[PDB]
Amino acid sequence: PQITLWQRPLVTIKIGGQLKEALLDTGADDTVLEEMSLPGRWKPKMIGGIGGFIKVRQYDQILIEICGHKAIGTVLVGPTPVNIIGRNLLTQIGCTLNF
Amino acid sequence: PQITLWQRPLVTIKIGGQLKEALLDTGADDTVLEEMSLPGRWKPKMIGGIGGFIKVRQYDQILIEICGHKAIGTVLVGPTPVNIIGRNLLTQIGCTLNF
Ligand SMILES: CC[C@H](C)[C@H](NC(=O)[C@H](OCc1ccccc1)[C@H](O)[C@@H](O)[C@@H](OCc1ccccc1)C(=O)N[C@H](C(=O)NC)[C@@H](C)CC)C(=O)NC
Repeated sequence: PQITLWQRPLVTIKIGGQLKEALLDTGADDTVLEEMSLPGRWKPKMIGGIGGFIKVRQYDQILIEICGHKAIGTVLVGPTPVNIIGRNLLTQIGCTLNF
Repeated sequence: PQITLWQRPLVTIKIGGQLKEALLDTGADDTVLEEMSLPGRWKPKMIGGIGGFIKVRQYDQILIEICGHKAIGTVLVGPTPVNIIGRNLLTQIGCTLNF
């Protein structure tokens, strides 16, 4: 589809059998979701944005469905105020910026 | 043009007669640039991101050229890690997300 930017580009995602709302973020290198449980082993990681850094847990090879499109990649979980779909996953669904 | 996201969507912008590099960020409501000198009076604003909030100076009706497209709008200046072109200006140049 074609998403305009008059409003925040929020979409529905499916992860771990759960439905959630997330922001398509071209400014994010990584994908980070609010605190939740995921299977497998995780590694600690510090990610920084506007405001500073936060500590998150890194899970690899996680399957996520974005607007019906399946994608696989690293998903970080932590105290983020909003679920963010970053470039590592946006590329897998063929997302591009156009103007 | 069409910009893929395998790399950060960095573009060249022109403001105050100077060239700078900035990130096309669909996850940002506002446009924030690194510390610099702009004309006129400014108003205060607090903006929040991943690691918390930062204080910035708000300037209105600022001329900024993005990839050759001229836009005139609100620009924030503060301790941001990178120059960010947010939705307020992305809509002015007709930018959309597609997949
Ligand atoms: C998952 C974050 C990721 C690890 C990080 N990227 C960023 O922080 C991006 O910023 C560019 C950036 C790029 C590189 C280093 C630092 C900063 C991002 O798109 C922000 O812009 C945007 O974050 C999503 C968000 C939306 C609403 C509320 C809170 C957060 C955000 O903070 N939006 C604010 C917002 O819209 N708040 C409502 C806005 C005012 C900031 C200009 C990164 O890639 N680090 C290397």
